[PDB]
This record gives sequence, C-alpha cells and structure tokens, in this order.
Amino acid sequence: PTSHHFCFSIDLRSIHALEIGFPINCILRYSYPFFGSAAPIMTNPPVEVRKNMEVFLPQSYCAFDFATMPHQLQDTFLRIPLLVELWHKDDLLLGIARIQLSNILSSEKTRFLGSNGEQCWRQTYSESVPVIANNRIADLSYTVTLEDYGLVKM
Repeated sequence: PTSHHFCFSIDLRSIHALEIGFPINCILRYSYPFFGSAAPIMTNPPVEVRKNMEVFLPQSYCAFDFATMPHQLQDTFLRIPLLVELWHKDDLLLGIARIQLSNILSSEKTRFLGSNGEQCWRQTYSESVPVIANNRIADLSYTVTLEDYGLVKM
C-alpha cells in the first residue's frame, strides 16, 4: 500500500583514460541487485581506450523498472555505492569507480512526462568520478535519472 513505482537509469557515457600503462580493449561492468538480481550489466563491444583521450562507450545505457517503498530506495542509495569495474578484455580488472547513487536524491525533483507516457516526478544528475586502481587510472563521466511514478497502481 505504500510502495512506489520507479524507473532508474544509468548511462556510463564516457571514460577519459589518464594513467593506465597500456592501450586496452575496454568494457565497464556493474551490478546493483537492489533493482532486481541479475548477472553484471556490461557495455559492449570492448572499445579501444589509449592514454589521454576521451572514448564514448557503446551500449552504455540501462534502465531499471521496479517497485519499492521510498525509504528503501533512499536508504539503499545512501548506504550502498554502485561499483563500476573497468576491465581490459582479452581478462584483467584494472579499476573500480564508486558512484554514490544518493547524489541524485539531492537534485531538484519536478513533474515530467515519464518515459512510459505517464506523469512522474523526475530527478537527474551528471558528474565525473575517478576509476581507482590505488592510483587514479581514468575518469568516468555518467548521468543517472530517477522517475517516481507515485504509489503502485491498483
């Protein structure tokens, strides 16, 4: 009776490599089971990334439709960072970026037409965060969006 219908999306738009020692065939990979248990979601195909160049990742957008109580979503986003692993495929795990999904909850929440054709309250947030080996080997630019469709329909 108090659960809401939400749609969340993440777009790992680009990676600007800095101090990875060598050119890599790159894929970014992540899981966030609070939206539903699943094998890791990955960008695809692997793309070449070389020192000091910004590369846009293919298949980098995913949306997630789920129902939960607003406090559960707020607590999970506050407590559990989304960890995005940067892998070199051939495979080596080069680094991880820790994204604090609660940053979007501090964004202005306004009434929008939602992606499903129904009204919603919408928030969005974009930033760049470092991908940590130990050292900072790359920067990941991303955007997240949260649609709140209100109480689950009867």
